[PDB]
Amino acid sequence: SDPSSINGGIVVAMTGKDCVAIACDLRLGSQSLGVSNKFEKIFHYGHVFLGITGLATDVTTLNEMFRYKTNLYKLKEERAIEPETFTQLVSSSLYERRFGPYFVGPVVAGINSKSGKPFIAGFDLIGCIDEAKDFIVSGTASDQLFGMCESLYEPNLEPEDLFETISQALLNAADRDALSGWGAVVYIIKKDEVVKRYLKMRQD
Amino acid sequence: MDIILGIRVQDSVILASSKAVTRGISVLKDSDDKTRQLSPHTLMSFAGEAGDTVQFAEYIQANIQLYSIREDYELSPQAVSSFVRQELAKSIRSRRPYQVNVLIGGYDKKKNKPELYQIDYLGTKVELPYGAHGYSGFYTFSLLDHHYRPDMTTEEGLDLLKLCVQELEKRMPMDFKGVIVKIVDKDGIRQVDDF
Amino acid sequence: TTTLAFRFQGGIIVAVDSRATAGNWVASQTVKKVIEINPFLLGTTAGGAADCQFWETWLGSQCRLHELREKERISVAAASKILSNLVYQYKGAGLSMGTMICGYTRKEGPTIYYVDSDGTRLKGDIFCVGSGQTFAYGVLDSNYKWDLSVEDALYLGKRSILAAAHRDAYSGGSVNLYHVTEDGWIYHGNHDVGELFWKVKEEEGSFNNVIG
Amino acid sequence: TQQPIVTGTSVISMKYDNGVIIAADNLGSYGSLLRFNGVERLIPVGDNTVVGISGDISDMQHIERLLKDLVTENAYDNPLADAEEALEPSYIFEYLATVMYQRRSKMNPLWNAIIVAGVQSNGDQFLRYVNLLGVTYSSPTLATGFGAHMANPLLRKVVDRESDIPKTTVQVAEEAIVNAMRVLYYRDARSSRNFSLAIIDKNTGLTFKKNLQVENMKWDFAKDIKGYGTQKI
Amino acid sequence: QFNPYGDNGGTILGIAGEDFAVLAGDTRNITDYSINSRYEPKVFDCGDNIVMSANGFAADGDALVKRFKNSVKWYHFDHNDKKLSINSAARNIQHLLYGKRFFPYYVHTIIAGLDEDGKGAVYSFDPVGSYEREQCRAGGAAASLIMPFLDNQVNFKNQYEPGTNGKVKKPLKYLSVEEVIKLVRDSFTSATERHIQVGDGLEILIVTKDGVRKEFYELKRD
Amino acid sequence: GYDRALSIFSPDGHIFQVEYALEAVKRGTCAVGVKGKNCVVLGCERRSTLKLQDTRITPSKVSKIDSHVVLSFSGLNADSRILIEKARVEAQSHRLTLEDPVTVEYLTRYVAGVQQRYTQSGGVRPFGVSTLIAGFDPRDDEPKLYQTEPSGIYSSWSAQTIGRNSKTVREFLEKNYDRKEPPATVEECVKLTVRSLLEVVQTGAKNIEITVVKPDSDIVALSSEEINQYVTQIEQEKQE
Amino acid sequence: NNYDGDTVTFSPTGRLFQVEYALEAIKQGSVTVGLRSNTHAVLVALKRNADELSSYQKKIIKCDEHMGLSLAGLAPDARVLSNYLRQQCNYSSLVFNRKLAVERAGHLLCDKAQKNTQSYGGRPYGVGLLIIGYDKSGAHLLEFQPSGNVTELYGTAIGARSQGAKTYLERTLDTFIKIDGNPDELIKAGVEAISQSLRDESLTVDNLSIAIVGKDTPFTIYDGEAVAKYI
Amino acid sequence: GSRRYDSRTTIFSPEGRLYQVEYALESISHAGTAIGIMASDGIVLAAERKVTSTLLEQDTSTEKLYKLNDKIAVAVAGLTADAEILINTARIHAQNYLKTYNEDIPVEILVRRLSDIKQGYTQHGGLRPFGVSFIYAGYDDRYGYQLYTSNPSGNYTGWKAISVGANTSAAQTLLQMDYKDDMKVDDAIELALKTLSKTTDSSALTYDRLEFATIRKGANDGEVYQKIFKPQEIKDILVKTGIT
Amino acid sequence: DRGVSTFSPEGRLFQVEYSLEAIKLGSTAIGIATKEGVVLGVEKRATSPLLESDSIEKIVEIDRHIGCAMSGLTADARSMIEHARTAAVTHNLYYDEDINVESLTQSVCDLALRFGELMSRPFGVALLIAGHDADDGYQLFHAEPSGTFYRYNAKAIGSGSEGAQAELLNEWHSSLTLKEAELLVLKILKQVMEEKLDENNAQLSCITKQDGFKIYDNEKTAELIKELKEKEAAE
Ligand SMILES: [Mg+2]
Repeated sequence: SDPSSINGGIVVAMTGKDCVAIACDLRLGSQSLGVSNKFEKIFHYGHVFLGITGLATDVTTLNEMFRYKTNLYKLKEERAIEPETFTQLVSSSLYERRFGPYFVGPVVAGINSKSGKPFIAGFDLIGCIDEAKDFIVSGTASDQLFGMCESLYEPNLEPEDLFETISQALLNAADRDALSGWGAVVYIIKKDEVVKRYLKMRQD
Repeated sequence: MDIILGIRVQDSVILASSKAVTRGISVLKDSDDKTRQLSPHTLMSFAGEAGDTVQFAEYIQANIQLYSIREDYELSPQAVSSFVRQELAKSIRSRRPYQVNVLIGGYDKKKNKPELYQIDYLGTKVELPYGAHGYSGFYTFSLLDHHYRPDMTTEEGLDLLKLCVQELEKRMPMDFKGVIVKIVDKDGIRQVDDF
Repeated sequence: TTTLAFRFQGGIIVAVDSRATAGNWVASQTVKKVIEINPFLLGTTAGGAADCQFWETWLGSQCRLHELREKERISVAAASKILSNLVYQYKGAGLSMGTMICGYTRKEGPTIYYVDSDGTRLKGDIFCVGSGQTFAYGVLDSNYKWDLSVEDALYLGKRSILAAAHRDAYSGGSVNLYHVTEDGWIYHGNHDVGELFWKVKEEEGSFNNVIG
Repeated sequence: TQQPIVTGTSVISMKYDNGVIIAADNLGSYGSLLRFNGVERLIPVGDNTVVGISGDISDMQHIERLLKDLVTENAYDNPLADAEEALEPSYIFEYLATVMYQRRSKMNPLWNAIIVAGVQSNGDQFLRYVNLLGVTYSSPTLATGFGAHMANPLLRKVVDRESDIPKTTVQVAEEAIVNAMRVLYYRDARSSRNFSLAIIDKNTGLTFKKNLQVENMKWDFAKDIKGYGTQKI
Repeated sequence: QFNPYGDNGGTILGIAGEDFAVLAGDTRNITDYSINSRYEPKVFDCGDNIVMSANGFAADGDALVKRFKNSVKWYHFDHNDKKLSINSAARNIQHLLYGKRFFPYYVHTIIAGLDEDGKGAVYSFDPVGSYEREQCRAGGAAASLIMPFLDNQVNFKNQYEPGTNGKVKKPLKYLSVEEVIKLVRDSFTSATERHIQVGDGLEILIVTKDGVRKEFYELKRD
Repeated sequence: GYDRALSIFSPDGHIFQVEYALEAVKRGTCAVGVKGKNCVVLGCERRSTLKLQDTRITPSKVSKIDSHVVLSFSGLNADSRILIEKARVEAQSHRLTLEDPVTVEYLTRYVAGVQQRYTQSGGVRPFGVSTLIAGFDPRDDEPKLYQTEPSGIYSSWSAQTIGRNSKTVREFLEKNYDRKEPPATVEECVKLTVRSLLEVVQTGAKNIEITVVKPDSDIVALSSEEINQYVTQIEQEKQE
Repeated sequence: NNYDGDTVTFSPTGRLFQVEYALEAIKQGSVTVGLRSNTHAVLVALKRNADELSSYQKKIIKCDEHMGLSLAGLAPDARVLSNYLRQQCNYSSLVFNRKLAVERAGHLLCDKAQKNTQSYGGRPYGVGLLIIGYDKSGAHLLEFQPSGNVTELYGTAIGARSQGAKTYLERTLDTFIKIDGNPDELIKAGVEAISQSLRDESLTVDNLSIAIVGKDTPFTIYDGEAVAKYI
Repeated sequence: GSRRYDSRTTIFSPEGRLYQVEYALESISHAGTAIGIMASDGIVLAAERKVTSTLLEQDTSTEKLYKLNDKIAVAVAGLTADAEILINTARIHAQNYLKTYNEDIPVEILVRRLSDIKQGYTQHGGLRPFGVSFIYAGYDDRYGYQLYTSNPSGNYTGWKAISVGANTSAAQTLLQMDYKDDMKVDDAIELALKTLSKTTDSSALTYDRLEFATIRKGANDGEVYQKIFKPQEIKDILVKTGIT
Repeated sequence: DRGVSTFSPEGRLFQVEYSLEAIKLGSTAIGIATKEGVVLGVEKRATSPLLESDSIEKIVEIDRHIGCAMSGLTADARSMIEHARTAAVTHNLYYDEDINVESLTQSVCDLALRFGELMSRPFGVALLIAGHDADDGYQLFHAEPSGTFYRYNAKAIGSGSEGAQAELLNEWHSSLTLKEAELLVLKILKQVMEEKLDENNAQLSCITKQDGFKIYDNEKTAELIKELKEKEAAE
């Protein structure tokens, strides 16, 4: 019934020293029924990464929409969109459906190509921006993620340390949520290299 | 309607769909084909609310056939599935949404690969080795999880499909009057007339 | 209501009851539930009486415009689909319709399409619609063969309505018979259920439970 | 769809030998609050028609303006506006009846019950009813709301059928109307003592009486009534 | 909440003879337990030798009759003063009624007259426009009290010929206009006794080749 | 919106905009249609003023409306695409509602109706296009060939040509085409079609396109070499 | 000349040529006569045929039970204007239970024709109408021009050679106005009036068209052998 | 009324020509020359900027070569402002197609769409046509490398080598002379620049008067790269080919 | 330029008058009304011998009791026929009866003047509408683009109209049989046609109360042509 918890899933994003990390589970379901273990919720447009939890049809629709919009942006601006600018675009796009919204919990992550500054941001379904320094959480196990992140997180972590922190935050949160899990992916993002890692976890 | 199954094997896609049409208290038909050929190498089965199912399927069919004539070219299963998803995603926020779930089984002639796509009425698309809609998966997925292999032959796929149908016939309360089975491969679409 | 129609060697038999009720009150016993769309096409009325009358009469007008434009008899497939596409536009508005569009053409042969206010359109050999449909189905299923004669097929349709008319409280009055051939439909009379029941009981030996 | 706020109660009327009488009290209630005591609910149109209105007062004021506007419009390019082409009661009623039924059909009614009383060109008595549903009917006596339940029975004792109309004089008819207004004051909790009465006669024309009061009331017997059963003191 | 519908009571009766037709109706108009009018005409001459009544909610009834009378007038304008036949009038009324399929005229309509062969005709409509030619039809409040009586006394239902004992039915002999009017009057007298909404007066419109004639009769006023 | 009446009558009863649309057809490359006993052949001219062309991707002159019907044209190329699109949509719409593909006559009548509409609608000019529509009705083995023109009139033809120098090739067809015995085989029909174009074309190299349509959705376009063999055989017989 | 390309253009002398050209179409049309007394009003119309095989074009149109007109000029324009009158008569009856006054009917026709003379794109009506009727102020006769000018008259005539009939009525004014309670004699005067506009041709049985309305007489048209009485 | 002032942009001449299309083509003939050459391993787009100034900021300037998507580019000849209206519409169509089918738009479909828009302005609306001729250079996995052209009439055609704008008659003859089917990109680059150098109305062909681009499969493995040449890179290729 | 709905100084609509000139250029169509039926006949006028003449459809059915023949810009007639057929069928739906021939004709003629700056110009085609109803029997109407329609006992339209009408003037009488009318149409068509009249370049049709509207076979028409030749050679 509740659109934001039919399909399930989670996204978490964290900042580190000269790096950001964004991660998600791989589950898609129809309430109790597990349907897919390969449903990735993180996308990227140039160097800007976007995670989207919530109603899966809207996740897909919004990804296609932001690919559309960032492609036209690039053609006209003659440059790739930045995380700060893209965050405003996501917010604008969600609020234009104020009284008929996409049932999603987007999470932006990336490094500004000019300043080199790590950036993360979160949104409610209606476009309100949460620009936290430390971490952003989203999905059906967001409470669990808030608990994991609040205790596990410390500032200025190195890329390979940050990987361990965000991975453990995601995994243990998903294991306390029926509608999350079935695999996980973690992106470690630096100014000019990005590493993608699939995690091994329990498949129930 | 009720039960629609799909399984992608080595070199083909197999779609099984129930024959029953029940309108309330009586079973009006026991030989209904819940599928439409979108293009020579792409088949779409469907299940959902009465009227909407066939109206939607035929609307998609007409659009793909129109594209085929205009460009003198067959769209890839992936392209067809994306078109279908968008129509359903458009539909869900309409005045009166199409209440239709579909499976799209196609053979990509460019990549020489079979492909099975599962799309529900919300526009939720997933590419799968095997799929179902409604309660069908609840009975069959445990068997498919166990026996399925990506290098299965068409004959092995049909045997695994028979086991799934047998489990449905045993544990489902509703009599779905058996299934029509169709195979989609490099040579096109054909029906298994004995099942 | 009880309406049926089935395909056979000699074409199509259409049979309907004649009762109309508003709750328990029997409004009429002389209602026409076969709409004569044109001399070649027939339609049955179940559910909403006005909806069936109006739109199947309208269907006849569309079929006439078709054959004027195309200089050719409209197919049963095309005729039925005009009606189903129409009611599908109104879906949700509250139309109530359950009908069999019956016809016999060269290219198709004898054809029956069940059309529904939910938008359902089904081709088939035997159909029964109405509150007494289950009773009619029993007599049909057990006695139906493709190689029935026109005489026996007419009786089977008559006897099946009688079965429903007896048991179903909202069916009765009289039985209307039609036989659809390639050259057009042929009306086979109005048969009062009251008189028909006793006639059938005696001659057939059925309904032993009932005292006559 | 609305709900009525400020309301007017019964309008009562009857035919007599040479014309019609119509009456209605001067109260504009606000639920159980007797808010406005100087509300005129009989609105004359020309010298041959009086429209009596009950129910929602804001809608009454709207209808009052439509009738005022109707008289203006009729006078446009009409040399016989005060003669052969003057507004008849039948024209005024049919117009209102059209509006009422149209408004109910748009699910936005004028929340009223209306009685149009008048005398036609040929001297015929006109008396017809219309309400928020667009329902219309005519009768020798007509009354709205509580009047229908209490006034009609009394007025029907004077004019019980069509043949009693020529036998009924203006003095007898007015007497019956005035008595009915007293009975309504006794028994209708949303009525007032002050009322207006209008007579439309084919000979003497329109006579409009304002500031009338219910008089000759019986209350003395109340002193003897004590308790609710057993109490003696 | 605003309820756009109401019940004005009343009962109507249409009977088709061999070369004539009658459409009768009581003249009482009511709401709930009150009488609005003891004489409010309900059956109307619509021209072209057609009589009509739309019983139920009087506002919709008056609206429909008004619109049909209007349809007769414009039929004359558009088609060289051609006479509107009873069957053509019936089909026209179906479209008027079905035009408001999703906000119906809350009435049960009956028309009467003569067909194109000069025989008596009555047509009966449901609120949304389904219709049928009938020999005998009562409508409105006391319809359930009148129709069984008419089945018995007009169509001779359940009546058999003495001596045969159920083997030979009573023959369906034709009724005269005088004979029909007796059954109409007795139907309404009986309905008046047992139905509270029926009474005051009975107005009958008789249609023949010579034209439309009216007859009025008193009913009990309690 | 723009509502200007462009197509109007002149004192002599002519609609010049429709007549000037025919002049655009006269300028267009020649197109020819010939129906045999069990086939129809559509021949088309390709002007050799344009070389360095990419013949793979360049819009072909003959277009499939459905799997069983084809449309060729003479006149404005851009205009033809609008008629082809509308026809293709109507073909699918017909299949969807009537559950049967269009007859060749029906498809012709539709295209001709569109062309007519543009001759008495405000703010629009007529199509500068005449079409040859050919094919076989569903479950029918009788060949069909129709012609349309800017005014909106259409008619059936045993053989017909349109475009530049169509007067000459019509002259040829009128003396060479026998109604009592049409081209019995595919070879005979194609040969007569190529022969008729050779009266006008110039060189028989890449200037002639041939498309053969047979019953039951059997449509095929001949290649350069296949056509060149007809061109060779025709002239060798002519040297006598 | 330069100011007759459309109806929106005044000439230097203040003329509207398109309206004047529309007026010219009436003069080309066949003659029709209108006249009235205090009890009745009569229309008489000379119908025109294309040839001997053809029918005679109908000239008289009924608008209501108490009103109708005769036309001269473009017949389709009369059909539009008469249809508009039918609706306005009908609106008055349905809404106000009131028969539309003949004078008010003229005001409505004037205003409808006027809008076509002041706006770009349209054209004036190419027809003249003679409206007769009987209302609450007795018998009436109107003359409509597509310029917009409507005129209440005792008698008149419009169409080709209409001046002859119009002069006759101007002489007979004092006689025919007094023909009260005698429809046949009033029609006779109308038939004698329209006869003054005839040349070469005479009034035959399928040529003549007469209509009448009065105190106890609904608007009725007489054609064929019904008018042989008056020939 | 208004009719008096209407030019009637969408009418036939007595000869059967569209006045405004013909006059728009005359306009385009005065525009800077643009050349497209298709090779087996890529496509070349070369174009001449019209009588420039020394104070024009060249490195940020773009009047001839535009990007429609990652696979398709166009060379413009005519009114730049008109071209940009159409270019943005084309960019949107490509994205609509990508969103619908999840596949990059085939070149011809995009070309047909833009060409149909141009056609509409010649048949209805009463507006002037777009005074623009495009050369479309693009790639898809069906037909591979493709060159097209469209003009104000809405008519489009496919080419191996083609020119638009000024001196197309002279340019097309030179291309027809030196073009071969087995030609490569580096050879096509040389042909394009040599053709412009001979057909130009300027005294000499220099880097500041040129825009240049290549669509190559010369991208790391099975994929396509668009290269819009920078002012310094155009200067280098002019020296390499031996024109300056 | 000038308005489409402009009046000339004589009081005529330019565009309507100009459309009448286009109709004069059209092929001949003739109608003759009798008490046994109404006959409609047309000149096909094929522009070439390769044009299959049976595909030329200038006589058309509107309803079972109403037929129609055309002359002029025949493409313009298609929407008029469509409207007529719709009007005939729609009236049957509303009134459960056949529609009067005059009422049908009036419905078609209402379209005529719906042009301005609605369609951009008048129709360039005239119609002979023939039919039967119970009220006025067998009828023949001539519907013009002016919006005017005249009833006729007999009428010819097209290029040979004034010559044919003069011939119809002499030949028509009120006691004509159907067979006599058939030959009379064929006689007058043969007179005004450029090419020699045969069953392939001319077409006959009729409307009777019993059988309704019927287009004649080429075999049936051929016999009537042969019957005509012999009776003309008979004196
Ligand atoms: Mg689990």
